[PDB]
Amino acid sequence: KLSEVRKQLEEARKLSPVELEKLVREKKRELMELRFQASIGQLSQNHKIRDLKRQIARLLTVLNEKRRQNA
Amino acid sequence: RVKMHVKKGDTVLVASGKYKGRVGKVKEVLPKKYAVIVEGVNIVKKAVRVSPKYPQGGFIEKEAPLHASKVRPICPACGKPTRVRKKFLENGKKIRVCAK
Amino acid sequence: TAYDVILAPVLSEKAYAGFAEGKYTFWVHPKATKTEIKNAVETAFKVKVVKVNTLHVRGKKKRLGRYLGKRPDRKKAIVQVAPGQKIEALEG
RNA sequence: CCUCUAAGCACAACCUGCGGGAACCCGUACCGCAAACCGACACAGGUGGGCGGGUGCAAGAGCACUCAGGCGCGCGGGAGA
RNA sequence: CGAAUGCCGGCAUGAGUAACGAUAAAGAGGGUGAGAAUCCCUCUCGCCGUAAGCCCAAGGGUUCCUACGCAAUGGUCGUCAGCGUAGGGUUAGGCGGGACCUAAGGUGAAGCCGAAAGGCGUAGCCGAAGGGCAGCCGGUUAAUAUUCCGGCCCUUCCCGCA
RNA sequence: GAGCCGGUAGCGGGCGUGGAUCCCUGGAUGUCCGAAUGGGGGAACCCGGCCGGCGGGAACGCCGGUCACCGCGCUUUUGCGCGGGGGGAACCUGGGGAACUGAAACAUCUCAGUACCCAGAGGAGAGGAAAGAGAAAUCGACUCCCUGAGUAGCGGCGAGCGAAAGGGGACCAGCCUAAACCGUCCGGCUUGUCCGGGCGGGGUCGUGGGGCCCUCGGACACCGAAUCCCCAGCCUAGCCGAAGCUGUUGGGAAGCAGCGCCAGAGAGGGUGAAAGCCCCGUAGGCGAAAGGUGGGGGGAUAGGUGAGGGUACCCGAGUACCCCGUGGUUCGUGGAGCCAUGGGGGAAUCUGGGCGGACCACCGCCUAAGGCUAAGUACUCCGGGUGACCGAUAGCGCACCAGUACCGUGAGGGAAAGGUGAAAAGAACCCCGGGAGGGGAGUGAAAUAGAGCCUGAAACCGUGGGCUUACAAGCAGUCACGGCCCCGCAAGGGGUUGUGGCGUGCCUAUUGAAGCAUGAGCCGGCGACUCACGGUCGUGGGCGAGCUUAAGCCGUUGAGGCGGAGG
Ligand SMILES: [Mg+2]
Ligand SMILES: [Mg+2]
Ligand SMILES: [Mg+2]
Ligand SMILES: [Mg+2]
Ligand SMILES: [Mg+2]
Ligand SMILES: [Mg+2]
Ligand SMILES: [Mg+2]
Ligand SMILES: [Mg+2]
Ligand SMILES: [Mg+2]
Ligand SMILES: [Mg+2]
Ligand SMILES: [Mg+2]
Ligand SMILES: [Mg+2]
Ligand SMILES: [Mg+2]
Ligand SMILES: [Mg+2]
Ligand SMILES: [Mg+2]
Ligand SMILES: [Mg+2]
Ligand SMILES: [Mg+2]
Ligand SMILES: [Mg+2]
Ligand SMILES: [Mg+2]
Ligand SMILES: [Mg+2]
Ligand SMILES: [Mg+2]
Ligand SMILES: [Mg+2]
Ligand SMILES: [Mg+2]
Ligand SMILES: [Mg+2]
Ligand SMILES: [Mg+2]
Ligand SMILES: [Mg+2]
Ligand SMILES: [Mg+2]
Ligand SMILES: [Mg+2]
Ligand SMILES: [Mg+2]
Ligand SMILES: [Mg+2]
Ligand SMILES: [Mg+2]
Ligand SMILES: [Mg+2]
Ligand SMILES: [Mg+2]
Ligand SMILES: [Mg+2]
Ligand SMILES: [Mg+2]
Ligand SMILES: [Mg+2]
Ligand SMILES: [Mg+2]
Ligand SMILES: [Mg+2]
Ligand SMILES: [Mg+2]
Ligand SMILES: [Mg+2]
Ligand SMILES: [Mg+2]
Ligand SMILES: [Mg+2]
Ligand SMILES: [Mg+2]
Ligand SMILES: [Mg+2]
Ligand SMILES: [Mg+2]
Ligand SMILES: [Mg+2]
Ligand SMILES: [Mg+2]
Ligand SMILES: [Mg+2]
Ligand SMILES: [Mg+2]
Ligand SMILES: [Mg+2]
Ligand SMILES: [Mg+2]
Ligand SMILES: [Mg+2]
Ligand SMILES: [Mg+2]
Ligand SMILES: [Mg+2]
Ligand SMILES: [Mg+2]
Ligand SMILES: [Mg+2]
Ligand SMILES: [Mg+2]
Ligand SMILES: [Mg+2]
Ligand SMILES: [Mg+2]
Ligand SMILES: [Mg+2]
Ligand SMILES: [Mg+2]
Ligand SMILES: [Mg+2]
Ligand SMILES: [Mg+2]
Ligand SMILES: [Mg+2]
Ligand SMILES: [Mg+2]
Ligand SMILES: [Mg+2]
Ligand SMILES: [Mg+2]
Ligand SMILES: [Mg+2]
Ligand SMILES: [Mg+2]
Ligand SMILES: [Mg+2]
Ligand SMILES: [Mg+2]
Ligand SMILES: [Mg+2]
Ligand SMILES: [Mg+2]
Ligand SMILES: [Mg+2]
Ligand SMILES: [Mg+2]
Ligand SMILES: [Mg+2]
Ligand SMILES: [Mg+2]
Ligand SMILES: [Mg+2]
Ligand SMILES: [Mg+2]
Ligand SMILES: [Mg+2]
Ligand SMILES: [Mg+2]
Ligand SMILES: [Mg+2]
Ligand SMILES: [Mg+2]
Ligand SMILES: [Mg+2]
Ligand SMILES: [Mg+2]
Ligand SMILES: [Mg+2]
Ligand SMILES: [Mg+2]
Ligand SMILES: [Mg+2]
Ligand SMILES: [Mg+2]
Ligand SMILES: [Mg+2]
Ligand SMILES: [Mg+2]
Ligand SMILES: [Mg+2]
Ligand SMILES: [Mg+2]
Ligand SMILES: [Mg+2]
Ligand SMILES: [Mg+2]
Ligand SMILES: [Mg+2]
Ligand SMILES: [Mg+2]
Ligand SMILES: [Mg+2]
Ligand SMILES: [Mg+2]
Ligand SMILES: [Mg+2]
Ligand SMILES: [Mg+2]
Ligand SMILES: [Mg+2]
Ligand SMILES: [Mg+2]
Ligand SMILES: [Mg+2]
Ligand SMILES: [Mg+2]
Ligand SMILES: [Mg+2]
Ligand SMILES: [Mg+2]
Ligand SMILES: [Mg+2]
Ligand SMILES: [Mg+2]
Ligand SMILES: [Mg+2]
Ligand SMILES: [Mg+2]
Ligand SMILES: [Mg+2]
Repeated sequence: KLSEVRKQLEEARKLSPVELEKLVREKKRELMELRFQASIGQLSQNHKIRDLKRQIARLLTVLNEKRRQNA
Repeated sequence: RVKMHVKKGDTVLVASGKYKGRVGKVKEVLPKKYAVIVEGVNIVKKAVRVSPKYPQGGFIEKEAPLHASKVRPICPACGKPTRVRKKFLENGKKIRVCAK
Repeated sequence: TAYDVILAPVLSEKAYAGFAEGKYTFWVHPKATKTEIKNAVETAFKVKVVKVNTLHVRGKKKRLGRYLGKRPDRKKAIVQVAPGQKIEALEG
């Protein structure tokens, strides 16, 4: 995951506000999708959940830095 | 962090007690217990079966931990302590004589 | 944030009983509004919501050893969907 | 709530129809003259309001019996000083 | 340390003693169970019935329902429970509060006073079991119901049209 | 630099030498409450305005901005900027300010300007450059320590209270203004060449200083910050580190043995027991991209650099000063000065005015009514290092999930409770039982280390055995014989007690207690003549017409020296 993690910061850093907010919306739904399965059992690869929870944290963290001057 | 000691998943010599002499490998270092695994101090553990699953239970079982001190690393020679070399761009543990 | 309002389905004899009619019940944000929930449900499961009932669920007090505590308080929202409409995800 | 008029505004506005929409937050279990409330206790004490049937007795929420409901009181068995 | 009606703790004596909490009251046959006068059912019997019945407010805070249970808590017993573990359960435009009103009182623009802290105080504001305000009858759950469902009947907003 | 996903085991999933977890630094995110600040409110909950965005969205809802009050300054206002508000263990300053006590009663006095309440400040605070001290042809800010000194003095001269000077040390620092006088802007008005407000210049002193005149004037000539800048160093993670093998006893070596080795390291801790060389370390030596701190060292600034003679212009006002009421000081009405000041009266500008303990004259000392100022000093919530400090009734109330459980309406009170083993190897399975619990088996060196488990005393409750008791009567024992039982070959000894003799518990308090006077159910643990500074004897030493230092300084880091103020 470490590797596939050092990407976002880049593949996500170069997009802008309107590109992220929508990307994050997408992720947030996926997270719902998950926590929605466990409640019934299905999904069990926890690693997935926490893994997605932290992704959003990054997108937001990156979007927060962009909204401070730029253009 | 600081919690560090002398061995890692490599080959060591037991200087301990019941297995003084015995030699083994990857001790799956803890180090919350500051112990290692090796291939000795392996006791017989009773078993009912933590859940029918995998029914029957025997007495030959697993290998117990061993205080990290009871063991000594070895490479291209025998027992002996460990020193640390800079590798001109690194930090690798080398033995007084050999090298790892 | 629309997927932050609906935490999960409830799953229970009583809850399922609702499915016959457009009655799906969910565990939602303790602070969420009936109106907030209506929207959340509409965009999440693509449906037309026409009624929303909610009730608070106080956490059961529990004790593991001499250590006494409580479970987190919750909000339950049972959303009623427009005539003949099903929230696919909650069927099965 | 009805009414009066000031600023204003009278291509606003209010008022009556008729259509189409909108209508949030908290409480809601359970005990509640009590073993769940106040009295260290499953304490013969204390606890505000409403319903509280029938027959008889002069009357009544009194008294005796009983509807509906609820209970025989959370140690017993004997003995006949 | 032997003493301070010493201090903390432990264990004795009284003692198998007084007690087991209203004198409304019990009996039997089935059942369950390792075991129950004590749990379940049936049939008798007694008590309350301006109740010892039902409902609301306060206070209490899951004690509600259910499945496994019985070490302890139950003044005995326990298979039972207001007890242990776990899972369920409380659904509102119209019921009660809040997006209304003011009461004593409280707070407090102006303003007054006091070594400091702080004490007053007009307007205003807060303050309810008072004023205002549109839902009645049924049916459903193991557990909610003027809240869910059914029938019938209403209330405010917003927009359009006349 | 190899393991990680806290206390985490567990199902069930993942990440890491292409370098995670982890540690340090800086940022991001930071629901609600709380000074709490949009309004409200029963803290963590309700309800809004305005601007922008979500949804069919106008009703409804959510999201992001933003809206408290007060004080300064800009300035009418509209508004705008800075700030303020709370918290903080002690420490500090200021505003208020007890009593029990002591005086062997008690009121002045004491306790004490203490405890406490309030406001404020900060890493310190206060104080601070002489209107001083007080006798010295003297000293020269303030604070802090030692002496001075239990002195001088105060005191119902009772209890008791208690200075300063000087000397020896720590530390070091000195400045800015007000006003003469000159300029400027603004607003008054009588536009008066004046009134007063703000600016700027000028000016800061006591062998008096300054203003304004006139002489002298020859300074890229020296001073130089308490301000700013940059460095070193320091703080917030870390890193490198010498030297042992074998045998033997044993569950286990590190013990013991043989023969070695390192040492700028033989501090310490751990590893199955006791180890310089197995592990962590220790001596010695390295280390910061980032954030702090930082004249210690450099600089750069602001700021400061004169004599003569004239004038007599100015040197802080409801003040000085006097009286009345008080406080402060060693000073309690005293011969009562000095410093503050609530009241009344009320000046002068160095030909002035205060002080040297009433007052007066001499001789002197000093310049009030404006402000600022490092260091030396105080404290310890926090981090570290040490201990002739404690070791679970001790030590903090808490070694443990404690300011908790419980208590109280509330302020508030406030517990108990630590240890298996080297390693969970935590007892499969079988047998009795519903379970609990046991008996086997098995683990271990040990299971009477089997789990609230190291050791496990005493009181207390039992089972088995030995002696001995139902005609005896007692502070329960003791002396003497005797019987039975038990040891050893014996002499002798141990246990029990049948008769005989003799016998008034312990403590306390009292003239006097078995006392029918007090206290104690029994056992275990806690539980009371100390310490500091003075004094007086005595005593072991040193030196003795003398003895001895205190603070502090230099040294060490369990090393001591110096220091003559002073007694
Ligand atoms: Mg590196
Ligand atoms: Mg509701
Ligand atoms: Mg609302
Ligand atoms: Mg109900
Ligand atoms: Mg009653
Ligand atoms: Mg009643
Ligand atoms: Mg009872
Ligand atoms: Mg009662
Ligand atoms: Mg009554
Ligand atoms: Mg009648
Ligand atoms: Mg009658
Ligand atoms: Mg009946
Ligand atoms: Mg009872
Ligand atoms: Mg005692
Ligand atoms: Mg004694
Ligand atoms: Mg005692
Ligand atoms: Mg006791
Ligand atoms: Mg007894
Ligand atoms: Mg008896
Ligand atoms: Mg008796
Ligand atoms: Mg009797
Ligand atoms: Mg009896
Ligand atoms: Mg009874
Ligand atoms: Mg009875
Ligand atoms: Mg009767
Ligand atoms: Mg009757
Ligand atoms: Mg009656
Ligand atoms: Mg209630
Ligand atoms: Mg419970
Ligand atoms: Mg029940
Ligand atoms: Mg049952
Ligand atoms: Mg019982
Ligand atoms: Mg229960
Ligand atoms: Mg209101
Ligand atoms: Mg007031
Ligand atoms: Mg008022
Ligand atoms: Mg009002
Ligand atoms: Mg009301
Ligand atoms: Mg009403
Ligand atoms: Mg019910
Ligand atoms: Mg209906
Ligand atoms: Mg854990
Ligand atoms: Mg984990
Ligand atoms: Mg950080
Ligand atoms: Mg607020
Ligand atoms: Mg407020
Ligand atoms: Mg808007
Ligand atoms: Mg401040
Ligand atoms: Mg003070
Ligand atoms: Mg004071
Ligand atoms: Mg004070
Ligand atoms: Mg007194
Ligand atoms: Mg006295
Ligand atoms: Mg005094
Ligand atoms: Mg300092
Ligand atoms: Mg200072
Ligand atoms: Mg300092
Ligand atoms: Mg001066
Ligand atoms: Mg001096
Ligand atoms: Mg000037
Ligand atoms: Mg000047
Ligand atoms: Mg090293
Ligand atoms: Mg080493
Ligand atoms: Mg041994
Ligand atoms: Mg050896
Ligand atoms: Mg020896
Ligand atoms: Mg060692
Ligand atoms: Mg050692
Ligand atoms: Mg050796
Ligand atoms: Mg070092
Ligand atoms: Mg730096
Ligand atoms: Mg003059
Ligand atoms: Mg005085
Ligand atoms: Mg005086
Ligand atoms: Mg005066
Ligand atoms: Mg005066
Ligand atoms: Mg004077
Ligand atoms: Mg005078
Ligand atoms: Mg004088
Ligand atoms: Mg003088
Ligand atoms: Mg004199
Ligand atoms: Mg003088
Ligand atoms: Mg001055
Ligand atoms: Mg001055
Ligand atoms: Mg000052
Ligand atoms: Mg100062
Ligand atoms: Mg200190
Ligand atoms: Mg303790
Ligand atoms: Mg102990
Ligand atoms: Mg502590
Ligand atoms: Mg304690
Ligand atoms: Mg209470
Ligand atoms: Mg064995
Ligand atoms: Mg042991
Ligand atoms: Mg031990
Ligand atoms: Mg033991
Ligand atoms: Mg014993
Ligand atoms: Mg016996
Ligand atoms: Mg006889
Ligand atoms: Mg006899
Ligand atoms: Mg005798
Ligand atoms: Mg006496
Ligand atoms: Mg005597
Ligand atoms: Mg007696
Ligand atoms: Mg006695
Ligand atoms: Mg007496
Ligand atoms: Mg006594
Ligand atoms: Mg007694
Ligand atoms: Mg004792
Ligand atoms: Mg004792
Ligand atoms: Mg002495
Ligand atoms: Mg002496």
